[PDB]
Order: sequence, then C-alpha cells, then structure tokens
Amino acid sequence: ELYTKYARVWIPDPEEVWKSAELLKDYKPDKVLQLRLEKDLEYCLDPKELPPLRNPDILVGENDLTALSYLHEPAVLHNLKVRFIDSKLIYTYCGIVLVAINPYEQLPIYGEDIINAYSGQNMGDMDPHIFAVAEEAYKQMARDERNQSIIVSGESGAGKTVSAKYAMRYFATVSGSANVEEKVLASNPIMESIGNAKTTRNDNSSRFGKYIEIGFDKRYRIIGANMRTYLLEKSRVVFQAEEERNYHIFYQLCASAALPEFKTLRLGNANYFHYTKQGGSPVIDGIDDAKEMVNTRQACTLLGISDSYQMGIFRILAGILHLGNVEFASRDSDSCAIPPKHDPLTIFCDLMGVDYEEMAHWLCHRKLATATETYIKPISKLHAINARDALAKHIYANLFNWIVDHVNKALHSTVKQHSFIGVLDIYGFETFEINSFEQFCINYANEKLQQQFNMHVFKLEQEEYMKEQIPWTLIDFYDNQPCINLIEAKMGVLDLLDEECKMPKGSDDTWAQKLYNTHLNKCALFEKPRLSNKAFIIKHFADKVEYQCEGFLEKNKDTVYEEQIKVLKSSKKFKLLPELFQDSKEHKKTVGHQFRNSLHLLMETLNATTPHYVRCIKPNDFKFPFTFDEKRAVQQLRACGVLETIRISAAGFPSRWTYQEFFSRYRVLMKQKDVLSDRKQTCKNVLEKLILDKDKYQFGKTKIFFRAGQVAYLEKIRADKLRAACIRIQKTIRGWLMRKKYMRMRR
Amino acid sequence: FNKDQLEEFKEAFELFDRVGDGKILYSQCGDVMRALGQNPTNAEVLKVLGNPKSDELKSRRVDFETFLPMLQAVAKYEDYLEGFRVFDGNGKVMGAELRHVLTTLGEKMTEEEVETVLAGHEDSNGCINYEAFLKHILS
Amino acid sequence: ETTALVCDNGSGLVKAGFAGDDAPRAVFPSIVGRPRHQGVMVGMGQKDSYVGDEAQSKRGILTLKYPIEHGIITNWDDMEKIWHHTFYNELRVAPEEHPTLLTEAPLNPKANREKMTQIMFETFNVPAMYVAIQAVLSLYASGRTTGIVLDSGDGVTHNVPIYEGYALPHAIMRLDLAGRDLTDYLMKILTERGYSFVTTAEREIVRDIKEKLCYVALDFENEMATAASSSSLEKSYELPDGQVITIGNERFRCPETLFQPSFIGMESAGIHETTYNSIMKCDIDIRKDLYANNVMSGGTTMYPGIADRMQKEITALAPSTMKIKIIAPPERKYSVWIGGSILASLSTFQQMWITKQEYDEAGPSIVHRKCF
Amino acid sequence: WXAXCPA
Ligand SMILES: Nc1ncnc2c1ncn2[C@@H]1O[C@H](COP(=O)(O)OP(=O)(O)NP(=O)(O)O)[C@@H](O)[C@H]1O
Ligand SMILES: Nc1ncnc2c1ncn2[C@@H]1O[C@H](COP(=O)(O)OP(=O)(O)O)[C@@H](O)[C@H]1O
Ligand SMILES: [Mg+2]
Ligand SMILES: [Mg+2]
Ligand SMILES: [Mg+2]
Repeated sequence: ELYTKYARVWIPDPEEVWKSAELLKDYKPDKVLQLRLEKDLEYCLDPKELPPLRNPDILVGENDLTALSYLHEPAVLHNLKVRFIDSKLIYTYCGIVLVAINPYEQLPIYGEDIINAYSGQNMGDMDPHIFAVAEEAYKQMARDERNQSIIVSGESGAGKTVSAKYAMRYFATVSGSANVEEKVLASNPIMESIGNAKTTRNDNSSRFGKYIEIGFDKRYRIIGANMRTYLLEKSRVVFQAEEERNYHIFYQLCASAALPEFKTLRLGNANYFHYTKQGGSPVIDGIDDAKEMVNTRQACTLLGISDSYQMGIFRILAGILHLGNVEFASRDSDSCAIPPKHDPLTIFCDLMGVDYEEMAHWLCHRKLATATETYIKPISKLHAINARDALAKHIYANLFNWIVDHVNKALHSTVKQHSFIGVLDIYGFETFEINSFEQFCINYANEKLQQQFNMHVFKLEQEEYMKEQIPWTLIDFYDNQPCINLIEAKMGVLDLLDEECKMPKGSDDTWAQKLYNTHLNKCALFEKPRLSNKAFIIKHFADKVEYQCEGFLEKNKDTVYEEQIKVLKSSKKFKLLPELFQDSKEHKKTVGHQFRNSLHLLMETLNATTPHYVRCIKPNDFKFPFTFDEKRAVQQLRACGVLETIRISAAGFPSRWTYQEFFSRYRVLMKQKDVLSDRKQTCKNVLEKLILDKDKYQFGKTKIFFRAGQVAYLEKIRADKLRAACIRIQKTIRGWLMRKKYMRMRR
Repeated sequence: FNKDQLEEFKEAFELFDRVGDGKILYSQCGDVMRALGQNPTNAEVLKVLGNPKSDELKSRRVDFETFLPMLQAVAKYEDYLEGFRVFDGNGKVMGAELRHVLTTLGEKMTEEEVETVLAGHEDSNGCINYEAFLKHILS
Repeated sequence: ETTALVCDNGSGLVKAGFAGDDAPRAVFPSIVGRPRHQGVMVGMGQKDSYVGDEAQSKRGILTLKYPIEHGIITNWDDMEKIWHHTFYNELRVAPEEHPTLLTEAPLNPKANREKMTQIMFETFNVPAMYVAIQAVLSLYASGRTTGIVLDSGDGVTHNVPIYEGYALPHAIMRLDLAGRDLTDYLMKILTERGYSFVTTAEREIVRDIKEKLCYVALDFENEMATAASSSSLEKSYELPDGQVITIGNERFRCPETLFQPSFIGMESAGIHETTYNSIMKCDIDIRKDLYANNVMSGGTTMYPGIADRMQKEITALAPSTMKIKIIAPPERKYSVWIGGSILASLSTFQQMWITKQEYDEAGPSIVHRKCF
Repeated sequence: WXAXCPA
C-alpha cells in the first residue's frame, strides 16, 4: 500500500495533539507498525484504522489549506503552526474562508503602502490578507450592483474588532472620504459595556450579533454607517451560573456609587443587589470597573448623548437593580403580597416616579378582560417572580435598543445610500463543562449560519465546474438540514419547550421525558447520555454537545403583564422612561421564540447580500506574543467549523492544477516518446497511464481536478524515480573513482 | 571465470590487501568489484556480503577465495540516458544541482567525490553535457 | 399561520374565539327567535329569524327557543344557524381555513357527537376538528393536573375526578339540576309574592334577576329566621318598564335548591353530596389529593357565598383531619373556554385532530374511538 | 333525551 519504508505518519499524543512519526518498517496487510520518532516505538493499528499520512513537504506552508493533497486535522494544525511561528504570517486561506490568527503583537503589515498594494488586485495575485477580503467585497459591489457582507466569527478576543477596524480602514483609504471610522470605533466602549459579559471561559465575551453596514454613495465614497443588533442574550440580565457575571454596566454602575452624581440612586455594593449577586464573582482582575465607567460616559459624550440622557440611562439601570430586590410573601398557593412599606419597592417607585401603591397592586395581580367585563385576579409567588423578571428583561432590551438608536442618529449621514457593505461580528460555536439555554441558542444560530455557508460554497463550485465544463454530480451537497429540523421544526426541541412553558405543572423532568418520547430513537442526531435522565445530546456539525435540562424552563419564560407597562409609561419624573416603550403579541412570546425571530431577520438580511467569510482564533490563553498551542488551536478550529469545511471539501476534487504547471512538475515521469507538443493531450495520455482510474481525475478546459491523496501519490512516485536516477548516477561515478584509485594502485 | 580472469582478479584483490594477509575487509569487497568493472550499489554489496553487521564488516577479513563467489554472483545505456535526462530540455545539467542531488539523495556521496568527477567538465554557465559525461564515465 | 377556533356551545351562552388568546371575543346567548305577530308595515326588510344578540334586542315580539336543553342538541337547524352566525357574523372567519375545537359534557348520547362531527365536516367543511370534555378543560384553565372538577352551566352539572392526568371514568357524576331549572324554580317562588312571569321573554328577565340578586345562604335556617323577622335582607329591582319589584328571603331561597334538589322535586342529593360521593368512588391513595383541590367552573358557581357553603358542608361530611380546599377563581365563568384555548395551542395536540381524510375514510363513527 | 327526560 502507500505505507512503506521512508513513509511518515501522524500519531496522536497527549501534549501536542499530533506528533510526527516515521514508518520504520514497510507495512503489509497484522496489528503493528514499527515507528521511529524524532526514538523507537511500536504502535498498534487498532479497530480498523491507519494513521493519517503526512503531506509531501513541497506542499506544506502554501497559502491555501486546500492545496494540501491529504486533508485532515494534523495537516491543518501543522500548516497553520509553521506559517504562524516561522513566517509570522498570520493570515491563511482555507478555500473561500480567510483564517486569521491573533498574534497579540503589532505588525507592519497594515501600512498604507500595503493598502495600495492590495487595491485592484484579484484574489489570485497576492498572499492572503484582510485587505484581500475587503478588496473583493469592494470590487464585487462595484462590478455587480448587489450589496456585500463580511462575516467574522471566533471566540471573543480572537480579534474580531481589530479585523473589522482594519477592514473599514481599507474602505476609507481606497474610496477617499468624512470621519466615520473614528465614530464607529468610538462607539465600541458603550456597546461593550451594555453588551458584553464575563463567562466561565472568558471576559468581555460579547453576547449579541453586531452588524455594521457602511453605506456608499454613487461615487462609492463612504456616506456613513448604520448599526443593527441581533441575538441579544436577554436571559443573562436576571440569571447567571457560577463564575458568570451580569452585563458589565451593572458592575460599572455599582462600583461608581461613591460618585456624587449617583448619590441619589442609593446603589449598594455589587453583592447587595439580587441580579448581580447570584453568580458569586463580583471582581474581575486586570480591569478596574470604576475607570471603565468613566470611559463609558466619555464615549457617550463623544457620541453626543447629553448628560441629561446619561443620567436617565443610569436611573433606569438602578431601577432594574432595585426592582430585583423586591420580595414576595405568599399568603396562599393562589396569592402573594409585598411586605408593607418594603424598602426596595419604595426606592424603585421614587426613582421611577410612580405610585408605590400602583406598583404594589399590579406586581401581585393580573387583569383579564372579556369584551364587556374585566377581572382582577391574584397570582402565585412563582408567577409573581416570573413577571418581575420579565419586566426587568423587557426594560433592559428596550434600553439597549434605545442606545443603539441614538448611536445610529450620530452615525448616519443624510444622503441617499446607494449601496452598502456590511460587517458582521458574531460568536462562534460554543461548548463548556456545562451547557444551558444560552449555549443552546448560540449553537443553533451557528447551525443556521453554517448552512448558509455550505449552500453558498456549493453554488460557487457549481459555477466553477461549469466554467471548466465538468458534469456536476461528482460534487454533491452535504447538508446539516436534519439537525436544523431537529431543533426548530414543529415537534422540535424548541417547539416542545415553548409548549412545556404553558402546560400546567411544567418542569424540566417532564420536559426531558417529552424529548425522549418524541426523538429518542427516531432521529440519529439526538441521543440520551447513558447515565442521566436530565440531559440530552445533539450531534451538531462541529461535535456532539450535551445540554442540561435543569435550566431551560426558567430561562425560556417571558410574559409581561401589560398593566405593569401602562404603569411605567405613566411616569413623568423623567423623560426617558416613557420614551423607551413608545414604540401586543410580543408580550406573550417566550425568549426562545424571540430568538428564532431575530435569527430569521438576520438570515434574511444576509441572503439579501453576498457573503465573504473571516475566521479568528486565539493561539493561546495567555496572550503570549507569537506563541501557538496545539490544544487550544484544535479546539478553535473545530469551533469555527474549519475542520468540517475541509472534511466537506475532501470529498470531491479539492486539488486543482493547470496543465502548464503540471508539466513543470512532472516532465520527469514522461518519456520523450510520450510527450506530444499538444500539452493538454500529452497529459491526458500520461496521467491515464500513471493513474489507472478515470474516476480520480477530471479533465477540464484549463485545469485538472484531483481527489485527495492523488497528488501525494504523484509526488511519491516522482521522488522514487528521481532517487532511482540519483542512485544510478552516483554509483556509476563512485565506482569509476574507485576504479581510478585502482588505476593508481596498479601504477 | 577462466584462469586468466581468476589470476587478474586475485592480483587486483591482493593489491587492495592493506594488511599482508592476502585478504581484504568486507567493506573493501565492493571497492574491488568496482575496480574490477562492477557498478554495484551499496545495497547490492551488502546483500552479496550477507548484510553483515558493522563489526564484522569493519574487522572480519576474507581472502580472495571467499570473495570470489560474491564477485561471480554480482557479475551475473538508454536507461542511463533517461536517468540523466531527468535533471535536464537543452541537454545540459547544472553543476550546482548535480552537486546537490549527489550529496542529498540516494546513497549520498561526499562533495569531494563530486568535485573530483565534475572537475573540468562544467562550463562557464554551469552546464554539463550529460551524454559526453556519460560516455566518458562508462569507458 | 392558522390558529384553531375554540368554540363552546354550552347552553345559554355561546362563547368562541381564536386559540392562543386570553378571552373569547364572541360571547352571546345561544338563542333563536322567530316572529309571532302579523307583519303590518310593507317594505320593512322583515327577517325570517334572529340569532343571539338580535333575538335579545327584539325579544318583545319573538318566541325565543334554546336549541340545547341539558347539553343535548334537540333542534339541529337552529344549531346550524347558531354556528353559521358565529363563524360568519361574529368571528368573520371562513371555517375552511381553521381547525375547530368543540366542547361537550360527559355521559351524553353518542348521536350528539356524531351529528356535531358530520355537520362540521360536510356543511362547514372544517379541515380538522376535535370534541373535548368540558370538565377536563377547567384544569388546564386553573393550572392543575389533579382535582375534582365541579362544573355547572346552564343545564348539566357534572363532577369529574382527575388524578395526574388520568380521568377515572367510573367515578363521573352527572346531574341535570343546574342553572336553567334554578330559573324555572325562581319563577314559581316569585309567583308566591304576587308577580307573574310566563312568556319566554319574561324568563330572560327572571334570569337577569337571578344573576343580580341571588346569593347562597351560609346557613339556610338562620337566614330564613332572619328574613322572616326583618326587612334588612330585602332588595328591590327595576323591570324594563320601570315597575319596581321587591324580593326578600326568596333571593337566597332560590340557589339553595342546588344543595337540596328536593325543592324542585328531583331525586338526587345536592352538589355537595354528589361531590363527596364522587370522591368516595376513588381508591384511597388519591382522596387526599382530591380533597385538596375542588375546582369550580361555569357560571352557576358564581353566586356569592357558594364556595364558603361548599367548604362548610363538605368539611362536615369529610374525615376530620384533612384540608378541604375550594378553588373558585373569579374568572371561572370562562374557564372551559380558557382551557380549550390553551389545549388547542399545544403542539403535542396537533396529532390529535380528526382530519378530513380520516372522516372520509371511516365516517362519523370515528369520533368515538379517536376522540375521548 | 329519548326516554327518562324531555330532551
Ligand atoms: N491582526 C491583529 N494585529 C494585531 N493585534 C491584533 C490583531 N488581532 C487581534 N489583535 C490583538 O488582540 C487583542 C484583542 O483584539 P480585539 O478585537 O480588541 O478583541 P476584543 O476586544 O475582545 N473584541 P472581541 O473579539 O469581541 O472579544 C488586542 O490586544 C489586539 O491588539
Ligand atoms: N353572575 C351570575 N350569577 C349567577 N348565575 C349566573 C351568572 N351568570 C350566568 N349565570 C347563569 O349560568 C348560566 C350561564 O352559565 P354558563 O357557564 O355561561 O353556561 P354554559 O357553560 O352552558 O355557557 C345561566 O343559567 C345563567 O343564568
Ligand atoms: Mg479589544
Ligand atoms: Mg467584542
Ligand atoms: Mg359550560
């Protein structure tokens, strides 16, 4: 077989995810390979597998991970490693996708001379660089009237902001200009402050999708920018698991309280308020919250939110915090009431300018109206706490929408927007020791984006195959649609969850049991963890992920009793509070349903548009400049879906050669008898001699298309021929010189 | 082999005897075969030697009589040309490239051996006429 | 997309609306009127028959018939008129586009469900439908999976025990006493005070008196002593012609006949004692969870004081050690519709509908097997 | 009804 003496293979290892080994004895088809390791090992071939071969070294280090003739995990994890460590090249294609690695170190590559260097060049002309994506988006926008998107995905901290910043700097410089980039950059402090959280694995994890769309005029000067947001993680406001925090702004606010402006708010320390307290981790190292507050207000001022409105915003957030402390005493399983003269509610009503006795009444009662007649009826302490928390979530989400709208008012330029290019920062696939409703939603939005990606790539390769006049069916569509139907179809997991909210005496045990009854054996993608009746497993594109049921029915509930809003709109103490709501079914929709709807808006926004993809990875946990760790890298190359992109590309014809470059490599195999001066037909003859099977290569007009493993086989046989020739020559000469010393010895 | 061949081969063998015992080392056997017109690879020499270990290859000594069957066994152009055409298509070969391939592939030789054989045969551009070089080294 | 209709035909009120929302948006009496006097003016647009709120407005010149007596549909074409009026006039929705959910009392004749089904498929062409037991829906309403539902509308009263989502059909009690026949008793006791309401339009006035002025006496005897001894208990009401009528002890004396059906002449014991005799037909492990929930449903349980009277006399019958709890949500008049509103919006339920295919295959017989 | 009662 391909395994021989002088072979090389990758073998798995604990401390670098793969290591090289040289195959010390030729293998014949039985449970053993003798291997030599840069010293000696014997390695079981085990059920069967064979270890992944190692690519011939003329292919390693090139600009494109699909240029490798063996496509598998350790080849990627090798190329990205050598190219990052040795060359200090941080950008690399994987087919369409650009992969970018965070160096944690400044570099000269963003210089303006290079901005000029990329402008006007096609993707073939140059090495990969972010400007080579921006340039393609620009010229496609000009070429063909359609709008263009750029889509950026990675663990937070993998540099999605810096990637966007240099992207838009390309537009500003290439177009000429009007000072947008300064404004857009200056917005980021506040949207980090309201939008990001600490997480078990990360700090300044962003919990929402931020879409920045740069508008161009008919000159293709930059007009200006809009911003939209999707997929905000509302449930974090009221619930955090251990070592998580609430959105930063609550802790910036509480840490500020000693400042005079906030004296009125009566803010305690961050461990006093029930919404900050729960996850038990008030202080982050490497940040001081009290400075970050100042930086937030300074960004608000630069974006032109007046100090009156800023004090409004902080009022409302102190409202949300104080609202959290309200305590309900049950009088019955039917009914609950607030303790008399209970202080948190007194402070909330004073802050918000409403009657203590109205909020006291409406928090604990709900109102139902027939056509003619209306009833006020009490509700249990559970329904009361669910409603208070739904009011907290609904305020926060509206406040977030209002801040985003003021930012837009400062970013817009008042000119017809002829077309736009839009830059999407979104989180990648997520997995922890524990997975919960937030992770479930994040992974479902990634299943949707991954489907869009696959379908676009399939269209592109159909266009290229018609361009080389090759019949299509040879490449075929791998599809994650059955996992999407598993999640979001009717009788899917989300459907059965929204059902279980309204069903009487719903609980996570009866939910898990509904899931098992519906799916347990009927779908290959759903599985039950062997030892638990409270968890379930979904086989997502990246990997299997296990979710606990134990949270979801708390987190998924939104219902907002309209009367509590009609109370808040009556507030006249300050302008902002009615201004938030000013704007019926939405008050019934559960969090999961709002997430689906926000995701449908996003996918329609992107299907309007033609995407380009960027991926970002942290190479290590400790920000060490230009150091790379295989065990984080393989994690993120799964999470970013690159390792299935390559798997999907490995079926089909990933290796492509032009006939001229094919001669330039492989004249050595051909006899001068076999060479015609028709090169294309020469190759059609030769390759059919050399590779037996018409399947494994397609001829086309200007290129040859190869199945993966074949160009490696050609390199093997080329190296063997060239070695055999070297042997013949060197033995001939060395025998002659030995004979010549014998000539001296006779003499 | 006839008496004349056996006499010429024994005489040649004894000229290579550097100890006076009428013997050569195993490691010289290949040298004697090459001096006697054979062009064996190191692998072929070790095979006819019985794949000796380093110790007996370096110190066990054999006389002509034990060597002779091996020479006999060893004894029993267009490919050479194509082999040179491998490194071409104007009929030339870089001297630098030939040096590299001879010092890095196959049964690698020393740079000094390559300099010795290549001396005077490469031109100012650094090109070798390989048909002439081959005829020269085969004579 | 499409949202099922949820429709409760009741006796008296029809109440109907779309699934997945908070309250009915059509509520109107299931009454059909025909004119009985001679039409004199020419060119008036005089109209064969009136349904619902029209028949209430014109009732002076109409005979009013109820097409459902004791949860059995007795006249079929007056019922088709009422459904036609509900879908086209009240909801203004074409029924071909919406599944329909229909509501019925237990232990009533099978032919009732068969005809309801045959009409909904053949003449309305409803794409799918279902027929649900009124009592089961009141637990979806109150947010429980256990309890003994005591439900009384116009017409039929019934008890249905439910435990962890299993009905216990051997223990179902049904009683024809409730609601209408309180009104027919109220007319006879009013006659004793010298007022005479005979015609079908006058009954609607009696029914409104019953809704305003009747209340359940907590102890029946002490209050008859009190009202005999005093005027403090006496309230007066104004008829549509501005006459005024005065009602004393009688106003509590009317709803007492729910607790002592002997007055009207029925055989059986009052609602308290069919409720207790219903709990006693259940196996002993679950009684403690049934006494902990008694759920009232439907408008005949809206008299003031009926919850406290129930809790009192069931506590007097029951073993001493236990909590008897009565759950009487202030909205209970609508509980059957609210429960059906919840049920028809579940996704698990979307397999339960009888679709038109299965009807065309197997005919109206299917309802008995495929539905409960 | 059909027997034991008027409806
Ligand atoms: N191409 C790059 N060149 C230089 N430094 C980079 C590059 N990409 C990322 N960085 C560094 O990586 C760090 C974080 O990048 P940045 O985009 O600011 O992450 P972030 O603030 O966490 N945004 P997010 O990805 O949403 O978490 C900073 O120290 C940057 O200097
Ligand atoms: N507020 C009320 N007080 C007492 N009885 C009422 C009240 N409202 C309705 N009823 C009586 O209850 C019956 C209507 O109850 P309802 O539950 O609507 O019947 P159904 O369930 O058959 O529609 C009528 O007999 C009406 O007289
Ligand atoms: Mg940063
Ligand atoms: Mg960020
Ligand atoms: Mg009813």
